[PDB]
Amino acid sequence: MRTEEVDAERADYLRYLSVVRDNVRAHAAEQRAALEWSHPEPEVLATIPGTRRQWERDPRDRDFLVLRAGRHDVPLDAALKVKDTADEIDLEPVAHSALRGLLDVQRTVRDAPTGLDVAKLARITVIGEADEARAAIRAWIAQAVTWHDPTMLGVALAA
Amino acid sequence: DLLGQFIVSGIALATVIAALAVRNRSAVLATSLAVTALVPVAAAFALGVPGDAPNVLLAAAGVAAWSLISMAGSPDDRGIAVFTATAVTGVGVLLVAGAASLWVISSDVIGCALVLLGLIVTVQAAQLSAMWARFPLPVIPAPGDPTPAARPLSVLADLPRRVRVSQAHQTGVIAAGVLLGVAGSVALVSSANASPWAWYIVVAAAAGAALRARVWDSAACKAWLLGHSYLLAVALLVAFVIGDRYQAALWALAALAVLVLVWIVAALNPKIASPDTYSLPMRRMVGFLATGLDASLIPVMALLVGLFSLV
Amino acid sequence: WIVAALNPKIASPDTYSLPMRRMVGFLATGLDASLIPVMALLVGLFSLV
Amino acid sequence: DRRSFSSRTPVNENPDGVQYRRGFVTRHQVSGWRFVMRRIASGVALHDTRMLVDPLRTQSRAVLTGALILVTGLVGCFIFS
Amino acid sequence: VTRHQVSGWRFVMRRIASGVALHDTRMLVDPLRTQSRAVLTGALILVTGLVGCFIFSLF
Amino acid sequence: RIVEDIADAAVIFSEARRRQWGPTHIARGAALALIGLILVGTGLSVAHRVITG
Amino acid sequence: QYPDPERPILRVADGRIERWQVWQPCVDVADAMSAAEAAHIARRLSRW
Repeated sequence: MRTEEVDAERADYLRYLSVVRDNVRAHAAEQRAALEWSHPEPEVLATIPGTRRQWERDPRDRDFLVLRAGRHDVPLDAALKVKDTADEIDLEPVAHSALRGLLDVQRTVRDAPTGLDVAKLARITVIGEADEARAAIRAWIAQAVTWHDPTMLGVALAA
Repeated sequence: DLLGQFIVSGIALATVIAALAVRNRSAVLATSLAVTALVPVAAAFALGVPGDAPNVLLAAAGVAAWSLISMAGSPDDRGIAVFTATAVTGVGVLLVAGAASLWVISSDVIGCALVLLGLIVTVQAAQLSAMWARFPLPVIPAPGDPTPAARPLSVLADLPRRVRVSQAHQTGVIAAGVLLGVAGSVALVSSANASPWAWYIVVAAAAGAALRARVWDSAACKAWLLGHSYLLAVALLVAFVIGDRYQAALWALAALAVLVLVWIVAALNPKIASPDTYSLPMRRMVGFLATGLDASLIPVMALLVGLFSLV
Repeated sequence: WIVAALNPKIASPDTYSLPMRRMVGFLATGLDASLIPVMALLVGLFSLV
Repeated sequence: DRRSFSSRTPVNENPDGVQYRRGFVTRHQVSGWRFVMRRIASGVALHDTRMLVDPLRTQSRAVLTGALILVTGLVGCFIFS
Repeated sequence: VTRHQVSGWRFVMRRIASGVALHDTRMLVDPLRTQSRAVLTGALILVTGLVGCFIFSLF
Repeated sequence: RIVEDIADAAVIFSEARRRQWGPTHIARGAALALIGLILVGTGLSVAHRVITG
Repeated sequence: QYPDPERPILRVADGRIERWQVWQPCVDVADAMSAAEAAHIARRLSRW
């Protein structure tokens, strides 16, 4: 019942933790893959109007009327819930430290294609310099028109 | 005359400053100059000490200082094992040379000191590296409530550099380990027809090295380990010939021949260098044997040096 | 005292190892422990028995 | 059975809930530090950290045993005189 | 008087001491106790070598 | 990638090493041992004559 | 009055699109287009 056994148990739990980290990283890979697929960078879209993927967005699909604007931290829509059932019992220090240090850096994907959805905004008002604005505007407005049927959404201008 | 020392002093100071000056532009010539810069510095700080050892002491201190101050001020790599090994061997030889210079020494206690230092540094090689890499030390909390902060993302973005630096430091440390583990074991048996405990000691240290090489995994480390017996053999050979004996030299060649024979029969035969094809009990026995060797080393070393005889 | 006065990181026991400030415990246990038998020597009690 | 009381610790929600400043390494902390530094130091020599069999500590404790038997024989022949 | 009754007493009259010198009653680890047995054992090493040398003249 | 468990953070960022011992460094070891042996035997007799008879 | 997540306020920094909340950059590297690029986009797409 001396240190040897508790150290054995520590090592076991840390191994289990490594496995879980690998699994959640696989999930993050799936998520970033999808989000890169559906909102490519604002240069590849020059090549898209040709191939069979131009009007590939439909009103039944999870990505509909969503307009990319950049890259930042998307919070990893998956759950990551632990089943803690203690009334402030004291847990081993060198394991709880590892789990806590895990549940904060592997919970948010690193820079990923963001989404400026417009299906539930009804008004957008930018603020700042002239052409810096018209940039992001032209950017997502082209990204919008390119993916959705010209028979499904309309655009208007005054300048 | 003295001019032989003024020349060394001038060249070494010039190289010091020039290697300190091109760090910013080249970063590759800088490290070559840094490596060659510690051959003249030790000459100036040893021959500069007039005498015959009361002079190697300052040379060792100089190489240790130069290595240390150049390794820190460096990028990720190319401060390769060369610098750390010079540093460690200089520190060890300085520690031993101080005792040799300020006191009297049996010229056998020297071999004991060197083999001990080598065994010590080799056995505690990894931890020492992980120290020198400056890892993010653990944050073990009390059972109270000092709930600590999570590590910032900066130090976690800097980690792959520290990992490579750790690998390099550990290879270098093992290098200096074997280098001293032979630098004494040759000053031991070769002197003039010494005691058989020296024979068992040198063979025990060689077998301890060649048995440690089953631990590590970096290939360069394993090579350094396995090569200790070989380098020892050749050093004994030349110390014999220069020792003007010409009898056991052919015996050193016989030994070296057995070494290369086992090397060869292991080379073209991928069924003996395969740990899987062996048995579990034999693995266990090899482990117990490797433990027994270095266990027995220190007591028989004390016997041989003769401190059971003072009492 | 001086180097610990104008340098507020040597006189704060938080910035050391865990096992280094450990041994300092051992050191501070041995020193006072040896102190009674050493007195017996100096006083020369062992020269009476 | 003997009805043991597993160590517990709630909150404070008052004035004496952030006043202690007492630095004293408990036995658990020194054990944890030993273990962490022997799982890192076995991650840059073995290149796997499942920690099933550690030979590094084996080597170090072997040299330590050599030292201890050395001192034992030293005094056990010091009593010889 | 059982031992539990005395095993208790010396514990409370140590939890008090840690109270007034260490200013925390968690009693996780107490150097004062070490302070006690350290100076204490240096008395024993005396008394035994005292006996071991008295018996040394008994050859 | 970003890893925080220093154990994995070392057993992952050291794989740019091709460090596998394997049955291919054994070859160079044997070969250079052999070469050193031949040269040192020859130079041994060399010095044996340049210093004796 | 704590702008609704709908009809929100957006400020354009050098490479940020900093939302208005009480500054919560909400984008750390923004996606910016040029005029001629959009021109060539329209040109290509008018074909099908």
